[PDB]
Amino acid sequence: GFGNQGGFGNSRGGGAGLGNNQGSNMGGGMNFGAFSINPAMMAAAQAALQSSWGMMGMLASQQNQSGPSGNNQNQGNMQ
Amino acid sequence: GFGNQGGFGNSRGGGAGLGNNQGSNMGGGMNFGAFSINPAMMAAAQAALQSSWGMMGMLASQQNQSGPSGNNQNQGNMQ
Amino acid sequence: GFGNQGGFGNSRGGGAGLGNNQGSNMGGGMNFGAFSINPAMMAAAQAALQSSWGMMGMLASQQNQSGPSGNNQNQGNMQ
Amino acid sequence: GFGNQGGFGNSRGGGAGLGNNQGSNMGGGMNFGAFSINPAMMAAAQAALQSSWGMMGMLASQQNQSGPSGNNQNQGNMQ
Repeated sequence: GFGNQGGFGNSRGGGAGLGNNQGSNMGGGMNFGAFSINPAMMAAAQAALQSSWGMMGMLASQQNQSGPSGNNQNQGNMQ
Repeated sequence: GFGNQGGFGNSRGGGAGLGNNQGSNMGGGMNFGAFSINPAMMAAAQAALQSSWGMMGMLASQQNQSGPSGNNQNQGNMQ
Repeated sequence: GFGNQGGFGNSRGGGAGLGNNQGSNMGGGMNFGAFSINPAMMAAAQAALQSSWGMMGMLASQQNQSGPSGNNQNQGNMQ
Repeated sequence: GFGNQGGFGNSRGGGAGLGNNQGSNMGGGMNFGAFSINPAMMAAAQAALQSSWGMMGMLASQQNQSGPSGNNQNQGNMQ
């Protein structure tokens, strides 16, 4: 058949199984100064910046796309 | 058949199984100064910047794309 | 068949199995000064900057792409 | 068949199996001074900067690409 026949046996830990997320904290965070230009930051990445990715089985035909994001201008602006 | 026939046997640890994430912390964080230009940061990476990637089985035909992001300008701007 | 027939036998450790992530910490973090230009940082990398990548089985046909990101300018800007 | 028939036998260690990541710490971090230009840092690397890469089986046809990132200028900018 198609899909999954494998169980996940008994457990005792907090946050156990698939894709669980427990006590994330971003700190100072993210900070972009005036007139900074940053396109395509993690566009179509898989497990990036403090992240977790696990799989058991079949992964056929993955194309995740992010189109053009260049060509941006700040011209003659004041303060 | 197609997919997964392999179980995940009994466990005792916190945060066990597939892709779990426990106590991430970004610290100072991310900081971009005024007029800094940084395109395609981790565009289409796989497991980058403090990240975890595990797989058991078949991975056929993966093309994750991020299009053009160059050609950006800051011209004659003041303060 | 297609995919995975191999189980993950019983365990006792915290954070065991596939792609788990436990106690990451970014410290000072990331810091870009004024007028610094840095395109394609870890564009289409696989396991880069304190990262973990494990696989058991078949990996056929992987092309993860990140398009042009050059040609950026800061001209005559003040403060 | 296609994929994986090999199990991962019973274990006792914390953080055992595939691609697990435990107690990473970036320290001082990363620090770019004003008017520093650094394109293609770890563009399409495999296991770079304190990283771990393990595989058991078949790896056929891997082309991960990162396009042009040169030609950047800082001209006549003040402070």
